[PDB]
Amino acid sequence: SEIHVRISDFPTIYSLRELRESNLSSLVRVTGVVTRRTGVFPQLKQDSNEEIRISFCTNCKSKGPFRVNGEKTVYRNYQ
Amino acid sequence: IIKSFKNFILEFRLDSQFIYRDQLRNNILVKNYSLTVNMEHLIGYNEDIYKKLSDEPSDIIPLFETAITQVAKRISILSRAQSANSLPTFQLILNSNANQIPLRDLDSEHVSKIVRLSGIIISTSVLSSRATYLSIMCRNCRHTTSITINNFNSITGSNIGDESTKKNCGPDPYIIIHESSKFIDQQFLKLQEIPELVPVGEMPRNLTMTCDRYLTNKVIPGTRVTIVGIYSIYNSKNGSGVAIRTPYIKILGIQSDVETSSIKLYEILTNSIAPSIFGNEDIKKAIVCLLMGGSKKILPDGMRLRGDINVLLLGDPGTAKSQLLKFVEKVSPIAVYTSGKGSSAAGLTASVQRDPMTREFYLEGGAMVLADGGVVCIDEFDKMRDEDRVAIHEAMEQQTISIAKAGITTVLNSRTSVLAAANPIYGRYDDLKSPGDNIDFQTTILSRFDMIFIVKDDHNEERDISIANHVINIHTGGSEISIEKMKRYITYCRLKCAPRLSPQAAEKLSSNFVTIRKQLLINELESTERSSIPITIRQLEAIIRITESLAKLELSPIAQERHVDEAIRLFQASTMDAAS
Amino acid sequence: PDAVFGDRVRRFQEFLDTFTSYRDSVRSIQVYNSNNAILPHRIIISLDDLREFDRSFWSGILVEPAYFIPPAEKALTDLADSMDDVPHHPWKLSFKGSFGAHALSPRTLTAQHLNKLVSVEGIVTKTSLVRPKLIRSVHYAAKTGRFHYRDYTDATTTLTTRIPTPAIYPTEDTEGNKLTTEYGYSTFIDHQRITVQEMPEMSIDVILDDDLVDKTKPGDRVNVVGVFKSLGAGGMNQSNLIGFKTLILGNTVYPLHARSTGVAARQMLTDFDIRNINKLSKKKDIFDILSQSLAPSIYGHDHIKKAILLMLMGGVEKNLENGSHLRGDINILMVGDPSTAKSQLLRFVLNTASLAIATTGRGSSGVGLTAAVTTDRETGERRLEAGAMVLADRGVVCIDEFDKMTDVDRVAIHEVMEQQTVTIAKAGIHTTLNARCSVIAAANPVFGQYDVNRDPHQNIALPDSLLSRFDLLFVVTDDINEIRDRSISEHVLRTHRVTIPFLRKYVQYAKERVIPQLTQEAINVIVKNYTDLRNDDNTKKSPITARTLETLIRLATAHAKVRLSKTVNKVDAKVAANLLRFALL
Amino acid sequence: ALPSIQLPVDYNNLFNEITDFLVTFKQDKGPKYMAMLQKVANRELNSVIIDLDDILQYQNEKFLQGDLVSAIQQNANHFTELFCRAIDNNMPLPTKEIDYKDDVLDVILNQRRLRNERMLSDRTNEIRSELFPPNLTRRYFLYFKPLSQNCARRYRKKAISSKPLSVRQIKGDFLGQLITVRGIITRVSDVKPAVEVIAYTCDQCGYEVFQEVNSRTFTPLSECTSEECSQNQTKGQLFMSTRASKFSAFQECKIQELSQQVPVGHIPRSLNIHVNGTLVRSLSPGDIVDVTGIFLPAPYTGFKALKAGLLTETYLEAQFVRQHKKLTSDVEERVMELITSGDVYNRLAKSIAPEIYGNLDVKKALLLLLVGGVDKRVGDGMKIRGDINVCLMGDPGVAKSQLLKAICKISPRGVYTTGKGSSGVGLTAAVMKDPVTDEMILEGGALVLADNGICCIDEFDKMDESDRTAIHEVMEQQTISISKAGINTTLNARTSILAAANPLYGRYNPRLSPLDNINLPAALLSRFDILFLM
Ligand SMILES: Nc1ncnc2c1ncn2[C@@H]1O[C@H](COP(=O)(O)OP(=O)(O)OP(O)(O)=S)[C@@H](O)[C@H]1O
Repeated sequence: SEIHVRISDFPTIYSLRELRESNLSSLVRVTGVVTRRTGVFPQLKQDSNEEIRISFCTNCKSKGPFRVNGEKTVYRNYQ
Repeated sequence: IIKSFKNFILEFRLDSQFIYRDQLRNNILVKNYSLTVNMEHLIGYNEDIYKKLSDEPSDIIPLFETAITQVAKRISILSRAQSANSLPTFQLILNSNANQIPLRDLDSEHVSKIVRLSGIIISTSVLSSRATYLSIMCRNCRHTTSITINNFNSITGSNIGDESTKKNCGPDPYIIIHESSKFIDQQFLKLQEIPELVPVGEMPRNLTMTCDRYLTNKVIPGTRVTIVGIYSIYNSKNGSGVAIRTPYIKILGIQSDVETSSIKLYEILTNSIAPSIFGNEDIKKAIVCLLMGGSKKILPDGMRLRGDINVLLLGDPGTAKSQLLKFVEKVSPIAVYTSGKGSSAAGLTASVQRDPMTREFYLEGGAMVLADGGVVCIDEFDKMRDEDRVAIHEAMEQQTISIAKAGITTVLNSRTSVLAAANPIYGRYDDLKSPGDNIDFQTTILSRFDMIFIVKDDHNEERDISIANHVINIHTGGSEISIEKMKRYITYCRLKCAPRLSPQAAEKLSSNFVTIRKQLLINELESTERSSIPITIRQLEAIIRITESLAKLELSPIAQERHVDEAIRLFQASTMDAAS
Repeated sequence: PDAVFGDRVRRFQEFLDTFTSYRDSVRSIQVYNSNNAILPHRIIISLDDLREFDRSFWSGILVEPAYFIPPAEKALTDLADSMDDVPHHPWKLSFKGSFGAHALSPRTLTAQHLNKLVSVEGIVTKTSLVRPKLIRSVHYAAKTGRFHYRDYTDATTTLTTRIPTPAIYPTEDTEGNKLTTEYGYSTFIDHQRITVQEMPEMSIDVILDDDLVDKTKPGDRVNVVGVFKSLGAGGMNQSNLIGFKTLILGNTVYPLHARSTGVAARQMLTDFDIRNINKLSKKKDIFDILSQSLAPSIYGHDHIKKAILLMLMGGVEKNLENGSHLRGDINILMVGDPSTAKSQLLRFVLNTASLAIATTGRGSSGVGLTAAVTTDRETGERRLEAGAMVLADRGVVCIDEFDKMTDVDRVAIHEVMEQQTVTIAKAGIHTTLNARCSVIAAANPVFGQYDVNRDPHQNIALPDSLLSRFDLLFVVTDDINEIRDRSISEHVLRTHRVTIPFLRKYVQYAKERVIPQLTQEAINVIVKNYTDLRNDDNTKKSPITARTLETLIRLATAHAKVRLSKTVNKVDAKVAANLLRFALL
Repeated sequence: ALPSIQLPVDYNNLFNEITDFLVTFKQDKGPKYMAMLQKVANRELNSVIIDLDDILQYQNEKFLQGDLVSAIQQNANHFTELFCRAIDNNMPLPTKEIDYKDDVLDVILNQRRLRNERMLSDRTNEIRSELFPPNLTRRYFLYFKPLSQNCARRYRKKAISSKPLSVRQIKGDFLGQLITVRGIITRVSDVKPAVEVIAYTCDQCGYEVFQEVNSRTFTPLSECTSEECSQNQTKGQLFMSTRASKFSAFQECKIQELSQQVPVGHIPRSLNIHVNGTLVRSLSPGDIVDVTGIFLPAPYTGFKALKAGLLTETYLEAQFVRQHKKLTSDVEERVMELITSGDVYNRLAKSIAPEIYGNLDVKKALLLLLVGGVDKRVGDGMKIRGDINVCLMGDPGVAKSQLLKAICKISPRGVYTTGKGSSGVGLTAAVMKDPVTDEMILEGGALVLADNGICCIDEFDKMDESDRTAIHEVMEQQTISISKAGINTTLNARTSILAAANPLYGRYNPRLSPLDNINLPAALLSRFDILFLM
């Protein structure tokens, strides 16, 4: 369906004890140990993936709550 | 095409007779609504709609239903007027014995495809229902409509379950009445491919299944069954069950003998039960009679004659439980792969599971449900928790297991010998203490147990010298009447058999026990170091029943002396060894 | 209206008018109701005579009850409000007394029978509260009267669909003034959709309407017949797509078989069966062949076979006026080789005889042999857990592996037996549950097989009362010579290759046909016999407890019931005292 | 459909019946109606209990000169409507003098009424040239006492009203009938003020609006309908005022069965009761009491989902209470028969255990126990238990368990158990700190169940003497104090204890003295009164 690339190696070896806001959204290579893991998630990812932003998409929007489903939505393999 | 097909189903007549009309008329009155019509008829009587059915059976088998119930009318209502209003319609049971396609098909091209599919089922026979003709009255327009879901026999178990909400003053004007709307409770079963099959494809294979009126508990283990392949779908989950391609099916479920629908060889077995295995003639005879089955009798008495109740075959790895389990499984229908405390996705006493197929607690079929036919093999046997010892003991005492938990109280039937083994504690402590002692020693657990054993594989003296080479081993490094054929002889002895034991060898066994007790009542003057001369009275009848099975090996209605005397000698060697 | 309802009305009118006896019975109970200045008027009817008269009515009833029954309701309402004009009452039918023979196991009542008359037999456990739900409502317009009636036509009504539209509460309807309600005048029909469970000896909600309120106790396999229909809301229009509710109606309640044991036995007799039983009983010798009828694998200890058949007879348990019903049933303890003695002697009562819930002691206690107060998260409410034995009624429960009892169990045996019923005063509740069942116990020798060798002092580690509290105590032999083991071998081989079961129809027969209440001569015998007992064998163990004499009645009195003799013979008493000498020696 | 099915019941005819049904009566000598309406208008009373005896007497007088019960057997509340509204229509005003500082809520509502009356006869008159609900002027709550069987004796009628029936006996048609039921009170909450006439002041539009209290679920009504700010584009919002409105006490409780009215099968059933008006705080948990009122389910769905149905809850609207055990009737006449029949003492001593002969003496003691019936609440000091604690000793041959079945079947309220049947906390009491209202729930300790009854006990030897503390506590009768798990309170059990024990050595030890056979430490015997070793 789609291909994503992977990169070989960086010289940047920022240890977990060293990460700053300058580094965020950039590339980082870290060591460590997998403490614990989960299973596959069908993550959510006019509220596309908000479920907290509903302006006037409700019939009883004053106080009567409208309920959205959590399905029919795109699912990304997510561990 | 409707009239031609209505007539052609009236003409459907396999090489027997017009049985599907007379037997129909004579079967509706009590139970058999729609006779199982084996589908060797369509391949010759109408090849055009045969291809149409092999291409699009979705909207055609409802025409099968309509024409078969219409001729059922034309006959049974005529006989009613000759003998004594609506005659509720039927859901026919159609499949063939040829053109086999197991679950080797999984692709999306199989929307509306019927194939003569065989395959095993494990569990999840959950029950639900869908309507046949849907009655929906409108409240905001007063519009009553009896619109069917557009079929009764090929319903999902292409029908989408919406109801076209009309003029929207109210959130749901069209409302369902389920009294006037007729429905059918159809059980949502599951489908797996036979694992004992030479043809294998698409290793991940799984589909749903439906049991409409009497389709439940009609397939038994080890039979070559003929069910419907696959049906269209109200699309399943997508990123239920497995995600990808999980359709609801419309299976009809014909089941018969493997080869049919309504429509001296032993002298080579002196060693052939063990093509490569070595010795242990007692345990190996136990294994061959385990593959046999023993005695089963229902005739008037105050019990039922049991066979091969229990064995404590605990032994070390090296015995290669791999080959034991694999050969027994290849010969047995389904080797019950019990893992200590658990039977299948639950404990020995089956545990209920809340399945989202019904979103409710259904009794997950236990290993025991699948154990009738095959010998339970308990692996991971040593780490089993003592909390359910009496549970298995009770099963051992009778056969079946009485599972009585929240919502489900049933004595689920189980009928086979046992298999108990794991790596013994303290290494080879079994040598010092009793042949038992793979698990806890307390004499109370041992009470209901019957026979204990030790296994001899080709590594005994590796404990003195060869161990050196052994670690150096890490550094520097069928010929028998086939498995299916033994299963065939076994099913043909389950059919009918009377190979009972012989009185002379019976008195010979009685002798070689009682005269032992007399020699030892005389040798009590020697004050033997044997602790307490036991009553070998259940082991004795065990030997009797094993000689009975060795006679079943030879069909003799009065046991031949060969097998009986061999078993006598070997089991006196075993019992004598135990006494030692 | 359409002509089909009128034709059905006429057919049912003719059917009921054919049997004017039932008409007059209804008229009589109804004029009694009037003179009492009422009863839900559904009539106990049998669909058998319909085949003699109704050929289309009966044809359409079973196939589609919702079509032909509501006429059998309307026409009855008319014929009865004509039969009675005096007072100012459903006038329905109850269908009780027909041969349905459907849905043997309620696990599959849905598959075969759809929209049809369905019988189901199953235990009634966790009966829900009564729901006196209103359907008929009456109201008053704040001004000028206008007393408005209302019939709550809904889907939850008895059988027919009645447009499930919310008409819960009208107010100020048809008039601008206010509508007050009027209670009491408006009826409150007993909507009690009780949870009746399945029947394992082979949890649908049955709505018992206005006359079937709590007709059976917990532990009753009720043969309830209803109309399997479906209704309700599941959410196939909103966001929730699931199916809908299926449910059986309530027409007939044939409860657990009252006089004899539960519904399962059904040991009625035919003229051939009555003649075989008579030809048997009148013969003095049959009492002995019963031993062969109870010695399939083991031989010897035929006295134990006699004990088994006696405790199968039932006893003469008598209900004393203004006092406790005396215990006339017997419970026999067995102890011997845990390997062979237990298995063999058990396998009759377990598999063959009747109503013998296998009880291992600690294990088969399950949740609890006696009872337990359980407050569940499911309804968030506390019910009882009645043990199988106390769930049992009239049976003979088998308790193997008796020496494996939990400590708290050790007291139930006193109340379930010597007080004949299990009364519990536990957390927040106190109730006297019925446990009136004979007991056959089999106890393992707590140390191997020395129960025979070791004296009974602390032998099973329970000499004080638990030994004697069981009425009779039997022990098999352990040390045998060539001859007994040889006969064992002979029989085990001749079996590994004289009606035993039929006797069941023989047993119950007696306990309902003839009863040897007592005889003064047998009294004169047994009383002096027991004086000799309590004067002579005192030095042994002093089991001379007067309770034993009670058994000396029970035993002998069941014997003559097995004998069918209207009298308790003096030599019947001889057999009794010799059975006891056997049990003692 | 929408039927209007005429039934013989009506209100306008009942209205005229009420108009004639006034104060006028003879014994009720000034009619008790008159003097009691004075008393309540002299403000020293609010509960005008209107029994059913004088009702049938007024009916008899009206009939001999020229049915009400059969009418109240379905609603009983439209009668409280008409009857009370006419007591308002016929209310003595000048009963006594009036002050301004003699009370509260009687001068204040008169101030409101008469001042808004001045303001109306002035403002609507200026325009020329709301309706104060009767509840607002109640100041009393009226109730009805069921008639004694005396009237049904002379005039048999629908006597089911005064016939005490169990809660099990409540038929689907009995819903709405004035029914007297007996049992045991439990879980009676504390007094809660519930509003009756909800007031609403605007503070901008002046008009004090008064709405009626619906089912427990109600709504604070929306923007005013007052005309002061209305008829323009403006409207001042209203809001409630506790002083302006009116409240009344409210309580709940539940009732369980006498334990001799339930079959040997099913579990006893509870039943809600909403105590209202001045009848509050006159109740308590654990008293044998005949409570009477109406039986109604109120309409309310729990999940508030779409489908309503009818989850038939219930409540016995407390119309009257009779707490028995603080007769001159046929029962007392038969009592005289008994006292005359002679030998009554030894008579009962024989008729007790009338299935067994012998051991007369122990049956004598059991008679003495079951009668009991003495006490000394010395006043300003030590109470003294006037109950009996008799114990046995013997072997199965004595059949003492049969004697116990006998007695605590013969004793009302009696209960049976064994020594090991119930653990320590099981037999004494188990308390749960209810999280909902964070209150105290007592879950049926054998003993508290045993209050005002005889506790049969078997196997008292094996009762795990660590558990002997509870019983030992019982010698100090009608006080079981428990201070654990955040709860430290007492629960009284008026009980007499009957025990059944065994010599430790089995049958008996002749070689050893008494009290060796009897392992019980003397601090237990001394609490017992009679020991019968057999
Ligand atoms: N005077 C008597 N009249 C009638 N029956 C008696 C008499 N004395 C003893 N019995 C019988 O004795 C039997 C024994 O009763 P049990 O309840 O077993 O004795 P018990 O009450 O348990 O004594 P304990 O508690 O073991 S010391 C009863 O079933 C009675 O029928």
